[PDB]
Amino acid sequence: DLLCLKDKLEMHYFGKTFDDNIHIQLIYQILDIEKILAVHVNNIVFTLDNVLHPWRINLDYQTLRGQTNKYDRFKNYIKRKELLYFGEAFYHENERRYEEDIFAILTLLSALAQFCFAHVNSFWLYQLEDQLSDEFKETLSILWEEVTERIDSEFLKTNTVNLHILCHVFPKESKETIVRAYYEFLIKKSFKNMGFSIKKLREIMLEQSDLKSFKEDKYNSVRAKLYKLFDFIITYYYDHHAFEKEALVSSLRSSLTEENKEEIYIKTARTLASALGADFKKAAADVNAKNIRDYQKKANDIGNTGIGYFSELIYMLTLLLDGKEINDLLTTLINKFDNIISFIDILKKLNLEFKFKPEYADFFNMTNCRYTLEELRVINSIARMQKPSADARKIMYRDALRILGMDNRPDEEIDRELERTMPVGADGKFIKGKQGFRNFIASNVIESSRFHYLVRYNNPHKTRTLVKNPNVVKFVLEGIPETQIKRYFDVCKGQEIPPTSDKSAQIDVLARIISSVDYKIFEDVPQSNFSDALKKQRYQAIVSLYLTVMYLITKNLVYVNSRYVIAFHCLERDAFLHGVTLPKMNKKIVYSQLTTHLLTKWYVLVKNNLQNSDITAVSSFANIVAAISVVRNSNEYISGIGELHSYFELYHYLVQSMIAKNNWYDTSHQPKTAEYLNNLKKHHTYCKDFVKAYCIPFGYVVPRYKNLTINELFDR
Repeated sequence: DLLCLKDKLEMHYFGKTFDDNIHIQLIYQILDIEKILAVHVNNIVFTLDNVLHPWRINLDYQTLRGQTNKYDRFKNYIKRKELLYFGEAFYHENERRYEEDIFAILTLLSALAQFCFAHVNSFWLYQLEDQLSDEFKETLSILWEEVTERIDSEFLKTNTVNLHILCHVFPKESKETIVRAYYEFLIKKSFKNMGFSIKKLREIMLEQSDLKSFKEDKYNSVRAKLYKLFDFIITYYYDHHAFEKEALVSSLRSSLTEENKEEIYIKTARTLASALGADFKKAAADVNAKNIRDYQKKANDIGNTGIGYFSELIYMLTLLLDGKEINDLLTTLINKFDNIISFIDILKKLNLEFKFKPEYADFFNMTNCRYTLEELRVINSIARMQKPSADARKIMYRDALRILGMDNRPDEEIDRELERTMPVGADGKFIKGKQGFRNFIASNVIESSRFHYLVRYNNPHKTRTLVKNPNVVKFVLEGIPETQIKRYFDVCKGQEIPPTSDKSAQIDVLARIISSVDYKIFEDVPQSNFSDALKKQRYQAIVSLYLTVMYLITKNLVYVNSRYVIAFHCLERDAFLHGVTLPKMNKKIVYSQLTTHLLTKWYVLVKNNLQNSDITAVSSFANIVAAISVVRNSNEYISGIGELHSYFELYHYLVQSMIAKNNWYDTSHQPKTAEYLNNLKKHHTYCKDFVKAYCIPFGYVVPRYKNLTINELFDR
């Protein structure tokens, strides 16, 4: 390869040099898995560090139990009431988890964080069956036991139409079998692990008049429930014989050209049509409007087996995240494992070595990877509602009042305003006919995903400062497409301004309206006359727009920070293979040693830039990327930014301002940083030379440097 790291990686993963081009892709898939795990673990750790204002793995809970002074610091931390924001990770059925389970979850999180950012061995994740000690498997087992009882209870729904037909098709069979194979088909892909193309085979059978009588226009009413059911019968048919299917495998594997395969595919299909065409017709003739409605009325006319230890860790991680990041994580993992399966199959078919080193052998094999892939597919398909609990809603009300104005003042005044705004009366009841605000809050901010995101990632004390700089708000609104902006302007217009069709005028008016929003306006909302409905619609639009504007900024800054976290993780990984270590100087870590070691047009640029770097600046950059200090310290620097066009500029301006005020720069080694600081001061926007300088430890790969140092190439 160009990086000349093929040999090192193959020695590190297989044992010898390989003269082909199939193994490098496999090890790249492995590295991708590690990278995404590192990103998400970093995000989770920051979330925990932010929600609660404040770990040796080998500390069994019994050993730490005897210690007095050390243990008391953990008792009050676990006692904090803000742990309810994380839904089911710490609280179960309005009751706190036992101490030894929270200890297990926290210690596992710390161990994974230590493993990814690279005491634990380098092979911790790939062999957990022998390293995870006692009382730490029990926590994961209990978590999965809960979720598997829940999923077994709730599975028998949402498809109680075809299942009744499937049971009716096979009367001489146990009820488990009908449910089993049906469940084995759509949740976890048991259709994938065959060499045939049933979807292609379905079309070939449709070319025959035996079962093509269903191509009517009226058949368009039901499509998904039709094609899916034939696939179920076909895959059972191949499994039912296991000899004709085996013979078909041999016949297909012995084919000479594609013409023979097409003839074989045609010949196989025509046998199927004359075999069970009557069964297909009878199954397909039982579906209509009447049967679907009747079957749905009677939806009440086991699945727990246990999962691997690698996947239980994934579920524990899932317990501390939200829907979008859950989908991203699981999608990446599933794609990577599918690629690994395909590459192993290709390698085996070419008569080449496929065994790993003994350390990776117990995990990275065909059967284990297939099992992990199907279990990850199962983990993905759990319907999650993320409802805001029932006892956590008080804290959520307090924070919601904190965001819509009324920030940074003691809780006594909050209690006063809570009592005066929403009445209680006597005996802790609710005054009937005098509660129009509580329902509005509970329906628009308490039950909103953006509110949960802001609470988890931002301090509700100082969140209002994001929407006080006009340029930031204007850029954020400019991001939104035109139709939504027009709709919001139409709804949130008011009565004192004329209609306008220009995008810029709409952005200006919406920015003005968003600038001054407070809970005092919401103190007279209609309770339980189209004027009331219009006012309610306007208020809903305002409260949605406000939270959207904050949430977009927070999410995008987190995205950029993760993009840099990946680069540090890769640098740390590649520093080990080359045999070069990163030294220290005055307690400061020199991250520029790898690029200097590999160096000793692009050459001229890198050589010139290597003399234009401060070690203190690079170390502070590493700290900022690690702790996500941009999101935490965005309430002291966002009030002085001039003009924006992309989130890259905002991120780097914040970083440069933190470095400037915190005085994390050394003019003694070089007096040249002064010009960058002066430019930052007198233009109120980031200096491209400075970002080109402190991102120097990425010198050994040029495309990554270009992507992380040029604004136009960052998005593309």
